[PDB]
Amino acid sequence: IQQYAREPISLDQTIGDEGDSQLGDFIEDSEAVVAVDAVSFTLLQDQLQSVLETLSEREAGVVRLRFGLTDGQPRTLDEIGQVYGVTRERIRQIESKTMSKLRHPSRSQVLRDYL
Amino acid sequence: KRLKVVAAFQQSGNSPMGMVLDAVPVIPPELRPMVQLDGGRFATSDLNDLYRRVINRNNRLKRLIDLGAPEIIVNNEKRMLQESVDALFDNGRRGRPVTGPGNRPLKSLSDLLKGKQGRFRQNLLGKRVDYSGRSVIVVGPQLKLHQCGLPKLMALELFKPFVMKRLVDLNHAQNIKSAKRMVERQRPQVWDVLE
Amino acid sequence: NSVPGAPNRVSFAKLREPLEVPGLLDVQTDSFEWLVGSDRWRQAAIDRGEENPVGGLEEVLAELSPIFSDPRFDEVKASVDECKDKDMTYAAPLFVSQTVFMGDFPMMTEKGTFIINGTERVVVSQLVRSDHFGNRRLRTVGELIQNQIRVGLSRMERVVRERMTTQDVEAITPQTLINIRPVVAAIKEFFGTSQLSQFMDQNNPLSGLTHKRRLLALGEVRDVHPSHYGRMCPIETPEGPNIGLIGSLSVYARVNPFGFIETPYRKVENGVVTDQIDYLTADEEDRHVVAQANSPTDENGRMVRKKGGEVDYMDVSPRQMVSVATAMIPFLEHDDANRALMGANMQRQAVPLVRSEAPLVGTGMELRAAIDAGDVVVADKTGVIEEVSADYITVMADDGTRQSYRLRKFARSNHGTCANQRPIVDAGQRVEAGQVIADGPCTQNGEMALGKNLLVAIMPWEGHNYEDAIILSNRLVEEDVLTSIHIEEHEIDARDTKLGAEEITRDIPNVSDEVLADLDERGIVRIGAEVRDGDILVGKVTPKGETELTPEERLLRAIFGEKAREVRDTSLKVPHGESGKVIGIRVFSREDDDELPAGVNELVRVYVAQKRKISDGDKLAGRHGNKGVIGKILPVEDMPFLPDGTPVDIILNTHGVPRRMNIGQILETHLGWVAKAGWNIDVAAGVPDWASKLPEELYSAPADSTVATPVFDGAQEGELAGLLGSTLPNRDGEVMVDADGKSTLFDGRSGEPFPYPVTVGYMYILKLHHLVDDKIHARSTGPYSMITQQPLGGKAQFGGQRFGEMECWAMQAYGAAYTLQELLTIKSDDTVGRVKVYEAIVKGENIPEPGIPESFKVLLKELQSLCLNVEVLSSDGAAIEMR
Amino acid sequence: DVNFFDELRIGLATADDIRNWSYGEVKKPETINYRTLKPEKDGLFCEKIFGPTRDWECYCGKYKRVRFKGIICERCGVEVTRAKVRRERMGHIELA
DNA sequence: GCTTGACAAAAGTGTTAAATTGTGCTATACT
Ligand SMILES: C/C(=C\[C@H](C)CCCCC(=O)O)[C@@H]1O[C@@H]2C=C[C@@H]1OC(=O)\C=C/C=C\C=C\[C@H]1O[C@@H]3C[C@H]1O[C@@H](/C=C/C[C@H]1O[C@H](C[C@H](O)[C@H]1C)[C@@H](O)[C@@H](O)/C=C/CC/C=C/C2)[C@@H]3C
Ligand SMILES: [Zn+2]
Repeated sequence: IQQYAREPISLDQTIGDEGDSQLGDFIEDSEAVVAVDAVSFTLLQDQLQSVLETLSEREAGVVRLRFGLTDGQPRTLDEIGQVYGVTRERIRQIESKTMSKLRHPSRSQVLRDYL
Repeated sequence: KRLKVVAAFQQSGNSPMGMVLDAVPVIPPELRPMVQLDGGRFATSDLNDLYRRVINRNNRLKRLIDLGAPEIIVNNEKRMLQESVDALFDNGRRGRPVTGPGNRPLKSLSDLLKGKQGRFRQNLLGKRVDYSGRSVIVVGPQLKLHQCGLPKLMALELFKPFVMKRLVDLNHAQNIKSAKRMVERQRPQVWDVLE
Repeated sequence: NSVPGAPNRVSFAKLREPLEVPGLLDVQTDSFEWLVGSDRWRQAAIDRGEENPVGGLEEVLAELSPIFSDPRFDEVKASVDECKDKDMTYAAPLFVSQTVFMGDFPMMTEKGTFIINGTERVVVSQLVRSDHFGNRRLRTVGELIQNQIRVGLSRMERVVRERMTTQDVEAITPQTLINIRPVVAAIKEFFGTSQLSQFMDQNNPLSGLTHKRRLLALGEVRDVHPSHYGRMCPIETPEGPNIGLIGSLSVYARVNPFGFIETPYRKVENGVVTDQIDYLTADEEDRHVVAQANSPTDENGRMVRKKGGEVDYMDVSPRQMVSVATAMIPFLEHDDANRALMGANMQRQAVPLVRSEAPLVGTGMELRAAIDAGDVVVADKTGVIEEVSADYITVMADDGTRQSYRLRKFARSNHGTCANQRPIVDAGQRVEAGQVIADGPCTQNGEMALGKNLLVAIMPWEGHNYEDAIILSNRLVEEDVLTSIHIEEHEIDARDTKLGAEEITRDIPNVSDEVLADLDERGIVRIGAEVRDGDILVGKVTPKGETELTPEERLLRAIFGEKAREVRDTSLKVPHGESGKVIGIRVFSREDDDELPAGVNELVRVYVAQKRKISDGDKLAGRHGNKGVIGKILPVEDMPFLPDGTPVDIILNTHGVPRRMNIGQILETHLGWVAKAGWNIDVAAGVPDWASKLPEELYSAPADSTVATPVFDGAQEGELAGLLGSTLPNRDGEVMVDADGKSTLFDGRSGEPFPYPVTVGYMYILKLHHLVDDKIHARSTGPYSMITQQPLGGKAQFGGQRFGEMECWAMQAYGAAYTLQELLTIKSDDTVGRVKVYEAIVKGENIPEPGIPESFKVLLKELQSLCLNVEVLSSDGAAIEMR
Repeated sequence: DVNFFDELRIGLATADDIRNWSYGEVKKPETINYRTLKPEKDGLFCEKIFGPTRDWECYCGKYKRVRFKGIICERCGVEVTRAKVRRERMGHIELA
């Protein structure tokens, strides 16, 4: 209740001395883009593209659909198996092997830096 | 003197009806934001409290109009509505300005537009910039006229993107992220790249 | 002098100090003690005053009753140290048919300060008119506090009047009618927010001392007035556009019961000074002609201010007009008011050094100013020490009582200056009352030590000491002479939020085990750990809403088997450009009951200390207003050195152009060498004519002797040159300085001597709060404000520089259209620009063309909100919008 | 966003101009729910008019991925688009 | 290389019980 009672403060107030700057000026926009990240993110997409090349044509597509890298929306095993026309268990089996292939040192060592 | 204002409307296409508003535009929220301050407290622009006074009195007017109330009450509401829009646009230009807690005059759209430190004169003209820095100065009697002494740390953070690329071109760091920490922690291998 | 453990500092005073300096901390105590109405005030006032004095609160009820009487005051809730620790206010509740508790009442410490919410504040006395100068009243701390209570009581009675009418009669009591909210909220609204209530400025004991005693002039108008003699110091006032408005109280100034300042005066009758010192207010001053301090009095017994003009009663001494800070400048009578004012201001800007050496050539106020500041440990009762430890000191008084004193050890001041007390006594030492037991931060043996004594040479040295720059010997770094400790406080809080409750834990989402290597089990940095820029101090975690992560990130999640954690990372890292060791950690939990604002669960604060070597760029200055940065620091090898091989410490160019002068500095430099090497007049067939005015004691003096030359009554030109003649040689008996104060210095680089003799000596310089580590800023990329997308100075750091309107003019003057556009767009307001520039820089591509600055887009929106239909018309594209 | 516009003109904004600008009338003097702290509907900050708070996320959540953009949620009435529009879109108030 | 049926967990969906929220109301007389 004591948290609800608190009323807001004026951004247009002047916390800085002698109107040097209003209070609102010191508010960060944490949602703003981070230049370094948008570049690293872009380099990560490029690096995954190569990693996808090592996998099977169908196997690479399964990884894309399972995580939604292509259309931005993931798909359940049934949905993924529906586009390839196989059981939903078969997609589960195929995916597990992709991860093992992905955890191989040759394919996986390059992506650790991206945490 | 009056003919200028009359001719201006004639020579142009503006309908003088524009001087009386039937609808009032509402500024986007981000320009009148309400964010929770560091420390759990809330902060919000004054425009929200000025719009609130307008939309409250406006709604109450619809109520009175539908209630068939006497004209003293209704007219008293239109007068109150009129003053709320006046405060929203140029608070204080007529009568005492609307003041919040502490008796401070709320910042209307006019004040927000202009001001020495306001968005009109210098807040729009004079803004802060990246890739900058300052520090106290000391004499450099041995410098050439075209030279300047720059603290290594200052020149490092200033050129951070540049040195990051160079020490990645050179197989010192393998990727951009690896180059960022290499500069942030100030590993002694960057200095040679910095010069 | 007149103090028990006072060190031996010979004085050139030709006049006795008839009246001892009053407790220059009384202006704050007397007013608050009169307010609360302590028995000590009643006992002190009744002896020589009205037999029925009324306390401030007692007087408030007297006028208010009948609508309340006999208000109570219980003992303080917690101790000062306990209040500053728990961030609470040092207060004592007060009470007042039905009994009523009015609220916690703040209390004044022995140092004349208040603890309001854990911070040490100081109320500034206001000088208001009761026109003419004498018409100034001067509200004292207790009085202007009472007036704020009047508003609280009066508006409290306005509430009781309304309540009793609506409430049923006989069904209401004082408790039901009294809503003390406007009363308690009136005092809380004063000590905070009030312009007269200020955070105590304490980076050196003198700064805090002058913060108190300082007064406001207004309640032309800035110019000093004849009446200000002996009351307000005209030589002390801010340099900014507040000159005249603010002034510090004079040394001997005493305030009368109302508040009208009184000045000590010794009435002179029949041309003989009468020891009877009486109080003469501004008005009472004109009644009797006032005589000048410096007056020719021959043996036993024997220019005056007119009632309304210039040039009955005699002044109590010189420096009546001068304040404490001003009265500590040796040779004040020689420096211009500008430099003197500058000197006083910079004295309170000094920082406490680890060693704290006392000034070799000083005045008289050092001893009195130090012990009165409150930052030095004084023995209350004569006796002997029982134990002496770095933690505390105990004294076994002959009376039999047993007093102990806990020493402030590495206590952070209000602006990060370390305050460390040093014990100066031993086990069996027998100490007298009022003596000094332990040295404060900027004190040595009881007297203020705001700086160090350095060997100076006044020659221009190859352009490195140009204009106002200074060069130092690397010895000042190797021997930690100008090294000062600086403590920083960081804080983090765990509270309830909109969608979850913050949790301060060690486990951080995406981090290596090395970055967390120095954190403890709870997640707070371990004590004694070294922290670099960016290292984690406290690991806090708060709930994050619907993840909705990026697929490119989820893929790596499954690949490396790192489960995408639930909530976001919120750790407290060290601000950019900072570093040091962790001293202490204060943890305030919720399970441990404690007492935190609603929603807060845990509250921890980390204190980090730094040992700052005197670095090139720092700002040094003397007591005469001379200031300058450190332009360079040569190794002790290549430094102008005397024939002894003794290198000089600092090389100062001749700042004082003709007419500008700055004469006082030259004098203390020569005296500095005199005091450092001693002297002996070698009296043969009498003493030289110049020493006739001198008193015996300064005839012979050993090496390293401290000297005292009170402001107006100090050493004189003739006496100086005489002391210059007498200089004890070093080992081997060679002489290093002549009667002119000059010496043939050897250039430590070429090896050849400097052709002309150079002036050398010892000058007392200070280390000012302006420090390079605190003023160096650099930024490539960083946080941006929310409303305006301009680069915002992150609370960690990385604040961008402002390219003001004037700079734009200079940019337009050059015709560099591209550089200007670059600054006002991609470097600031361009939302998509600054990111694509950083991108282009990393790849090595050309920098793209700037976009639309967000400021302009906001401008159009502001116009539309004002019902102004604006359209950015193209040459042939009609209307356009940003979007 | 060409960065090269020839002219810049003003003029009295008519009631129709204001109505055309707005993305919907703000009907309530409300800001955000004191508990959820989310923007109240029909009031100031109303995502249904000014814009969503999160990128490509409607108020209720039946549409969350970037897959669908330029559409409006048939439940909360929020258009699925970038959160920046929260800074470009205006509302209006019809005066009695 | 793939599918089956088991089984489970997880995700929904319809049905109910708190709780939250909005509105109406209080008759000495009171301007
Ligand atoms: C300008 C002013 C106060 C300023 C904040 C500080 C004075 C600046 C002058 C100067 O330092 O050169 C006036 O203050 C009072 C009422 C009106 C004015 O307020 C004004 O016009 C403006 C502000 C008045 C009170 C503000 C209180 C709070 O703002 C912050 C937190 C709260 O207290 C303030 C702390 C002030 C202590 C200062 O102390 C000085 C040094 C620094 O300037 C500060 C450490 C010391 O030199 C000390 O000896 C001098 C004290 C000034 C005595 C003036 C009393 C009148 C701090 C800035
Ligand atoms: Zn929705």
